[PDB]
Amino acid sequence: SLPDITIFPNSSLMISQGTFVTVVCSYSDKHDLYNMVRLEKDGSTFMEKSTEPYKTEDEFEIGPVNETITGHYSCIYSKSERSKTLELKVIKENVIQTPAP
Repeated sequence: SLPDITIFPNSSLMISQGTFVTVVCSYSDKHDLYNMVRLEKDGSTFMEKSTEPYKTEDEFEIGPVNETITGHYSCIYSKSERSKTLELKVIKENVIQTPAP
């Protein structure tokens, strides 16, 4: 294998303007009991859908992203339980070349 690196805290992500973000909600022990899943953003429902019948993960994709996507997110499963919260900040930064002296 290869070595790995993990950094803490890792609940606040920087996201490039224009990219597509993938959110993977998961409820591996109890998925069978819930028929709806929603992505909550800043206290409101951002997206919602029926739970997947064939696996315990549910994906939401958002893009091309802009500054309206900046915010706090959590997955909520319902028939009601929430995940931890993650923060996203969408930024537009250019590739910058520093000249040699």
